[PDB]
Amino acid sequence: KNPLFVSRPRSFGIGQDIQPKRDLSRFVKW
Amino acid sequence: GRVIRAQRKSGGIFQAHTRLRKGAAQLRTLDFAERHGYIRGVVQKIIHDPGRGAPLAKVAFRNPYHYRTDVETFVATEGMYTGQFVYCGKNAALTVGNVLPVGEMPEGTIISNVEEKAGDRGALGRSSGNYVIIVGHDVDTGKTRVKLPSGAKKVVPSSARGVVGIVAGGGRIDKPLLKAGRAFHKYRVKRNCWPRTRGVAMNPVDHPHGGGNHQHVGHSTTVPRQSAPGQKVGLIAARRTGLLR
Amino acid sequence: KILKPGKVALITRGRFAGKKVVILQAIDQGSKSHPFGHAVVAGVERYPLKVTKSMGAKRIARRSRVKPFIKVVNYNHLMPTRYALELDNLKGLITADTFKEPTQRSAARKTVKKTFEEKYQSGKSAWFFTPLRF
Amino acid sequence: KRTKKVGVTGKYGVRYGASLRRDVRKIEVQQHSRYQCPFCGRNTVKRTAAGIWCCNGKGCKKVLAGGAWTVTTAAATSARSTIRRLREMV
Amino acid sequence: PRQISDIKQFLEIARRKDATSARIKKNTNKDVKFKLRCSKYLYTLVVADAKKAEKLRQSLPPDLTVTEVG
Amino acid sequence: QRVTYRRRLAYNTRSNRTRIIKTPGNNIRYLHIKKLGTIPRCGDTGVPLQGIPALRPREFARLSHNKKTVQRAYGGCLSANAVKDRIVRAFLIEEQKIVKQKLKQL
Amino acid sequence: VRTSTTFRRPKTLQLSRKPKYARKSVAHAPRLDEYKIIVNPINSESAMKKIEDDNTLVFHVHLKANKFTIKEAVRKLYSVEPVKINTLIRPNGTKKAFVKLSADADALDVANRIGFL
RNA sequence: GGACAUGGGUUAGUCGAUCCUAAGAGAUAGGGAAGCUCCGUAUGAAAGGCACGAUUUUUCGUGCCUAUCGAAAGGGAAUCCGGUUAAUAUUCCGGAACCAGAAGGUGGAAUCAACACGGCAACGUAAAUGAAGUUGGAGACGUCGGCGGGAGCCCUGG
RNA sequence: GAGUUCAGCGGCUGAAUCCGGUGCGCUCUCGACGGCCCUUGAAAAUCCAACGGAAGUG
RNA sequence: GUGAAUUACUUAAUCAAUGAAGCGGAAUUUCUAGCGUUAAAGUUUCGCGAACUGAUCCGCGUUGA
Repeated sequence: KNPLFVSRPRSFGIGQDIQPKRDLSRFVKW
Repeated sequence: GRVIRAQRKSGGIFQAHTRLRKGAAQLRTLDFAERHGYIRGVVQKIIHDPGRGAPLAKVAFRNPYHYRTDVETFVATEGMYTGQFVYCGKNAALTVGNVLPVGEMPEGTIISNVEEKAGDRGALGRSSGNYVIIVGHDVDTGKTRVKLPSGAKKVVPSSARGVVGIVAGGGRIDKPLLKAGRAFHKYRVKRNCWPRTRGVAMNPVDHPHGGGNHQHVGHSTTVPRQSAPGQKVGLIAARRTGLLR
Repeated sequence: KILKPGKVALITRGRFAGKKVVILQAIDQGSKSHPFGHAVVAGVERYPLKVTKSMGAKRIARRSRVKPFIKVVNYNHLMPTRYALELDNLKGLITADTFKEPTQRSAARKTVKKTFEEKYQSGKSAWFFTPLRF
Repeated sequence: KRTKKVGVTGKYGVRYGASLRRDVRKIEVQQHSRYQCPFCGRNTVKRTAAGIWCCNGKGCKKVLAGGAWTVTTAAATSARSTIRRLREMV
Repeated sequence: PRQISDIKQFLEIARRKDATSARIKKNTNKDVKFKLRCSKYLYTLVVADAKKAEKLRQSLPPDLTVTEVG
Repeated sequence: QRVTYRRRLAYNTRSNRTRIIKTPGNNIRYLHIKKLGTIPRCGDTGVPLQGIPALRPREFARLSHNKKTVQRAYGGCLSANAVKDRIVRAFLIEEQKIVKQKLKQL
Repeated sequence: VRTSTTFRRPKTLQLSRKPKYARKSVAHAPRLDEYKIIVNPINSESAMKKIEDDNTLVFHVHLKANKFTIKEAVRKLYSVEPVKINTLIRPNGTKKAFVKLSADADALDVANRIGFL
């Protein structure tokens, strides 16, 4: 266990870190 | 015999002069962040929009989905200053400048730039010093009753938004223009609507009012709502004329 | 007294603006060459890069290499913080002469580097070694 | 005292009528007056355009939204107080 | 458009392949002006002593085309 | 003596900017000159930046790198005072979010 | 799985033209060659003075000849290397070229060898 | 004689056009209209790119996000002097420069502490790597009123 | 060495082009300010810089 | 055009927004004019290698009147 491997969790709440790439299939302008 | 000045107002040289416009004043698009929470923006700068009595605010928001900054042109409210934080959304605090749904604000609050229907980004209470007052709520039908600057009461969706506070620049019409030059300059940055020649000073070909050996109308000036476009001059569909002595 | 040896501070003016430094020695009374309340500090110029468990050992060392700097900074240009760094092996190495002769300055920079390298590997002072974003 | 009554309106001369110039006088002294900045306290706030009030204090440089002629209006002050009391109640 | 205050470097630019010609100017106030036409600039050197000017002139390589006052 | 425009543009405009010179032939003549450059302005406070020349946009491309910037974080894009406010506000708010997190975690 | 709300049309293979026949039976000969570039030299008094002073030949040149094609045509027709070319369209609508020859060659001998002096 | 006749005459990397966009014109997508054509200008469009990979069942997988025209007075890369002709010149001639782009070469600097040091600082230095993505600035701006500096002309003492 | 003025020779040779003052002066520009507006006074091409850290005997 | 005992429904058509960004179901971020991207930890396989979760599933009718 290298101590340099520190966790950097991202909060995806409203106004928090940028939203992750999710499945937007139902919203696509087909 | 010819089409009247009112009929020629269809476009052409009567278009709005929009060369110097500082952007269209609109609310944020109603997204997930603004529907379920709140999003914070910073007032970069308050600017003058030519042809408009109210100053505009350049509020910069962060894009919740992409790495970039969104800049929104708001109708500035009194008290707004550069560097002020503006919170928009359902959970926004009831502070002057914030944007909240009308269903989340209590009766008697003073709001402006209200949406007629949630998602049109501002319709009611936008001229300088004007505002809309929350009269009451109807939770069962999900509607809100508001009082407009004209005093007319309107029912709006409870999800419609509105900026807390009154529009900046109030009292603009309190000061007389004092001269035609001030009216000339006030209306350059607007449409071509000035100066206004009376119809009695025209000829029978130029207007229904024109003609005669004297400057008289010759017929009642209250015309029906059903009149033709060329006939619809004077007091259209007037329900009551004269002063309230 | 809040500017004491071993206290982590932020440089707010100069080439190294926004870099985290440790108070190496405080001369708040002043000096002939520096008539103000200066304090000599040692800090990081090039912060070590972020590391990943998937990275091989050579790149782990390659990214973990850190470039230090020693500087005498005014109190008004330093922003003291609550964090403290244990400056082992780093108690007596800095003196007015160490700045006068750069050979001692070069030796001090090398010793500061090797101490920062070992401390980073030891995993202590994570906040001190992460870059400040502004 | 160069002018006993007309004041700032002396530039308009004899034109526009006495009453139609007196109300301008009250509005124009309000419009061109210097106001104390709410953020720095320095008396450095001056009108820029209708509704815009900029502070020229070195280090403040804050712009404000306010009335057309005066920084704070009665209607805005009433709205601020009522909204404050509503928020506190809520 | 390039004044040179160093004798050697004036010589070295003279030896450099870009050099095409050199010119001699004898002003009334008795200073000698060594101008060296190059590809891009004209490097001129002002000397106040005649014998230093003369020893400089013979120090120029023979292949260089030297011209007297124009 | 009197002068004429060297170019075919009459009507002194912003691009028809001229200067009077006296030539080695003892002539009074116009010299058509370009507009003046501008010192880059700060991004936050809007003040002109210190340490950079005042040149036209393309004329900035001829300079060396160190002649167009300043050796500091955000140097050449923000003034020193603006950078200092960036640094202190960044650190102070970071300490807050730490102290708020420690408050709400218990 | 789509992470973008837009649908961009996919890339398809675009075959290049492989015709079953040539649209032209024979490719045309170069329609602007050296002989069509140079029509004839100009021998006016002003042209002669340019020969003797500026080391510059003056030619009546085709309209669609640029400074590059004039240089190659002169080099191919006369084996002399021009150092500069200046062109104008005369008020009668014909191009005139001032071909400044190199310092190694003189326009006088070139003029006599052409024979238009 | 600006007439008449015969000839001659206008030379540019740096001056303009060309490039940019303005108001505005305007095809395409689409919808009208018997039609001529009309409306439309990112619209109810499948409107185009970019990088990774021993090569992937040797039949390609994996990620990443707007025409055009329109200004010889607007924006804008870079040229000056002397001279020359019967008539051309910031264009030719003599001299002296400049800008844009391209390629490798010499010299110098940094580098195994990979990506320079100095100054408390504002910042300086002959150099001092920086993809994607983001952002800032210049271009880029009214009007009047004095006050200060400069250049040319004017005035003036030998 | 050019341009200009002047004195000589039959194209050539001599000289001189020097030293200073001034201003509510004019023309253009520049700098620091001031006032005015219910009037707040173009765009784009182009160019630069920054945050970030992909990547890397030679 | 579909129902129910006078009312409901939405696929026809109408309208409005956008970059058609988080709709319907179930399982279970507010003393400051700062920066926020090119996932890292965790869990399995073979060095910024892959794979799974980090970031729940389901439906699919872009949402709202």
